[PDB]
Amino acid sequence: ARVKRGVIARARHKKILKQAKGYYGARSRVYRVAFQAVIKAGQYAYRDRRQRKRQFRQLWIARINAAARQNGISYSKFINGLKKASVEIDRKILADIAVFDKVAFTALVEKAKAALA
Amino acid sequence: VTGSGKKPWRQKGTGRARSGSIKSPIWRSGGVTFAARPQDHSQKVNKKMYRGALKSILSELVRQDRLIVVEKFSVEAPKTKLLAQKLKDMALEDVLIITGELDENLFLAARNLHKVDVRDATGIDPVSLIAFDKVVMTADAVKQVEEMLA
Amino acid sequence: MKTFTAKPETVKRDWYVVDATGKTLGRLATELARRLRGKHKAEYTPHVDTGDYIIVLNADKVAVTGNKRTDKVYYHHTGHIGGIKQATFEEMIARRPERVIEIAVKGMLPKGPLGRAMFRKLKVYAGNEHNHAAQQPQVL
Amino acid sequence: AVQQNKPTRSKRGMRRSHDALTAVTSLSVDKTSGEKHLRHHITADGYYRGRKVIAK
Amino acid sequence: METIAKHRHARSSAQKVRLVADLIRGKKVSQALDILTYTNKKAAVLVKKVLESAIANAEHNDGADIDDLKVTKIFVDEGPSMKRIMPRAKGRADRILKRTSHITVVVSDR
Amino acid sequence: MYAVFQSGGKQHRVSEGQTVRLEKLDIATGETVEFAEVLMIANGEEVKIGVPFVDGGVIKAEVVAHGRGEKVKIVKFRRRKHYRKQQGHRQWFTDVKITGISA
RNA sequence: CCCGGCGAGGGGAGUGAAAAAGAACCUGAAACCGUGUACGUACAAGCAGUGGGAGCACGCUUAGGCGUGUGACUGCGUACC
RNA sequence: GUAACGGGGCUAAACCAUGCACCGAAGCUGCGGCAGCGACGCUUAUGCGUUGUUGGGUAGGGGAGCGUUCUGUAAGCCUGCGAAGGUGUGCUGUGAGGCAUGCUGGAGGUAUCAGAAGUGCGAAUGCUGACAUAAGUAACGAUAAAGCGGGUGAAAAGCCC
Ligand SMILES: [Mg+2]
Ligand SMILES: [Mg+2]
Ligand SMILES: [Mg+2]
Ligand SMILES: [Mg+2]
Ligand SMILES: [Mg+2]
Ligand SMILES: [Mg+2]
Ligand SMILES: [Mg+2]
Ligand SMILES: [Mg+2]
Ligand SMILES: [Mg+2]
Ligand SMILES: [Mg+2]
Ligand SMILES: [Mg+2]
Ligand SMILES: [Mg+2]
Ligand SMILES: [Mg+2]
Ligand SMILES: [Mg+2]
Ligand SMILES: [Mg+2]
Ligand SMILES: [Mg+2]
Ligand SMILES: [Mg+2]
Repeated sequence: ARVKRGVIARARHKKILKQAKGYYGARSRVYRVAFQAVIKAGQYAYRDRRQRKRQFRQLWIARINAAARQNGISYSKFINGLKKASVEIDRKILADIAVFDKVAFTALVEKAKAALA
Repeated sequence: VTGSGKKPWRQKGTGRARSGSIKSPIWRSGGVTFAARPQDHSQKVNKKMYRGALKSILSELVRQDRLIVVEKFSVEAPKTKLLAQKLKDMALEDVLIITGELDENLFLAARNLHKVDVRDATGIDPVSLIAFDKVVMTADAVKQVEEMLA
Repeated sequence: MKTFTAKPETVKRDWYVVDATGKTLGRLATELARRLRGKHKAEYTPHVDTGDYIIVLNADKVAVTGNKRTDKVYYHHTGHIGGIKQATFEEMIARRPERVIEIAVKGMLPKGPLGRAMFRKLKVYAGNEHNHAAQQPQVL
Repeated sequence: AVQQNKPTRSKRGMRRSHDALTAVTSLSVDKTSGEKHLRHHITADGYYRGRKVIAK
Repeated sequence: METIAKHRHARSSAQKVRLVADLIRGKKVSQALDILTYTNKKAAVLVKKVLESAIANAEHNDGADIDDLKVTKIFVDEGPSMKRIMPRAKGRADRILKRTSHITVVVSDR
Repeated sequence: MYAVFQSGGKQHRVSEGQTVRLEKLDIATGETVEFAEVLMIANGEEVKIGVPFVDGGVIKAEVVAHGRGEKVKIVKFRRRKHYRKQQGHRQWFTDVKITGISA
């Protein structure tokens, strides 16, 4: 018959209030933050993460295009050549070869430029 | 509660407000929602469902409780000090255990923090039979057919 | 690992010199906006800080295509009520290629901070290689 | 003179900028090798060199 | 305590006293006055009192006579505030919190 | 020498570098059984023969090391409309380490 | 005992297992208010975060490319009821 | 105040026809994992590995659980070689939460399974208390103003002469 929620009460608040970043103002001191801001964090988080899979892809091809074209054939023609092959088709991402193994990449543009019928 | 008066706070106006009586389950002052009454609690079990499955102890506490001896007749008028002598006959002492001799004699001498309980008579419920380690059935012959009541 | 070349803090800076006196006028802006970011560049990933380093010349040798030599509106309104709006057709402004025409790239850049880092930081001028108050060193 | 949201935190801390106090800077003069207060001379006998207030 | 003096209440509000406090720190000590004696504000007279009392604890609390020291610490904290009613236009506006402070002056080596 | 491969993503950019990946199947535990990858090898792509494709000569795979196949990562991730909140969820993987001898 | 107005208040010394129990006195949270240090920050626009992310302060390890804090710049992007 | 392409800017960066290529969503695929159901392999209470499939969700219906105060099991077990409570940290769970432990703390707490609830707050111009904001801003109550020399005092524009 003793609610005295004060116990769990203090715990619940302290839980969410534990937003290190402190964000700004009431977003830490005041409990108002939680479902107001801490909730937003969870929201902005749910989409941005799995969404980013493309943000980098948009980047990969963005640089992959800026690299492969510098020496004939643009991104549009590139993958098209790479497209033709029995097994030859190592996807992008590592395709950033243009930054480390330049020679390899430029040696990979031939695998497409000369590949294009 | 000590609610001595009807709403005296002017409803409309006075900025923030809105209230009535003061027993008001919201007013820290006092007044508790739907209180709580003495009630009865006491639920009743059928007569048959009562005797059902009780002294199952025998089979279960086989190697423990299911012993039958005597109510210790030679026990002095009112003495518990030497109850131990009689306790060692089974080596079962503070191991709780209840007796069921069915004779409110001087054997009700068992008085302690919580160990041996007499209650040697028809009046007995499983709660006790289970609250102890070795319910010394004893009594002798007392146990019969459907009415082996101890 | 985490494939993504870090932010070299705009470590690369290749100097160049266009001609301005070309035959594409407005079409050129793109090759400039693209350059001032990550066009002929492969590594130095865009989005993050970066850039290049090119430079315009006379520029006074443009005429667009259609009768755009008479339009281009142009009105650099100034928050000052009292009825602003400064309409000045292209040819009317081509008189002094300043924050306009050659500055047609500003509207083509990411805009705001960082993108604004490139902006006019490419120089313009209007006389070709006669008087280069800009850097004389390495160029192409 | 209403006042919607009030940015207590941070704000005002800026107005306080023009509220900091300032330090003085004066001499002690010949006789008093310390006090002299501000562009005065001394208070002990209240004088700049002779009979002023109650000196010698 | 490394020769302190502190306070309690004082009755001049923090913000008030917190202002003059900033005026002194770092060197201080030998500045028991001048940088304090030549700034007339109630808070000033309060910090000086405890300032001297503090620098005084240089002969009783610990050693190191009055001459060196530093006063590496000075800060005022919000002290309990007294409440009072204020008769106004029928009594709508009336809170009045006297407010108080301290000083907690400190002096040590450099 | 560089190399490459897929499996739950073409995570094989780095040469050897011992980087996390997917998980075995029946149960992780360390040790190993010497599971050579496949000729998805970027031809090793390292030497005078950095071949355009993995399709350069037959049989060429790296041996998995199985450094550590455990751990998690924890990430709240919770949605909420205006009338509710599925706020309460968690789904993770362990990701095996592997060092990979050499191409 | 000492500063002080034979103030207030406090600093020692002593009581005590403790005074980080001093009478406002058990434990003493939250709001709210300060001093200190690390980093960001005075040409930049908006629910202030989320994703990416350099640098800097310390911690790393017989490098091994990581830990904590802070976060320039940048894609998104109008609180809760 | 451009404001009747989103802006730039476009003579084709417009349109019409034709064809290929590329970008592009939480859609589909790949990889791993969670749960329900049918099956598959089995083993064969049971259950687990494979597989097909289902898993947006207001009102609302159904099903599982966490936690708190009190009762039994409890003079049992944990504790002054430091309990409850406060704070940090690490590990753990799908989540409610759980545990271990640093510091504080100065005395109590309770695995377990079961029982009963004053059983869980962010809002009701909610009730009580504490503390902000505006802000060191307005104001200091009749516009019959006061100046000076002494005294006292730590200090006097205001007190005494
Ligand atoms: Mg592009
Ligand atoms: Mg009435
Ligand atoms: Mg109101
Ligand atoms: Mg009551
Ligand atoms: Mg009956
Ligand atoms: Mg944009
Ligand atoms: Mg206390
Ligand atoms: Mg700056
Ligand atoms: Mg991130
Ligand atoms: Mg495609
Ligand atoms: Mg996608
Ligand atoms: Mg559902
Ligand atoms: Mg309790
Ligand atoms: Mg609600
Ligand atoms: Mg104002
Ligand atoms: Mg004013
Ligand atoms: Mg008056």
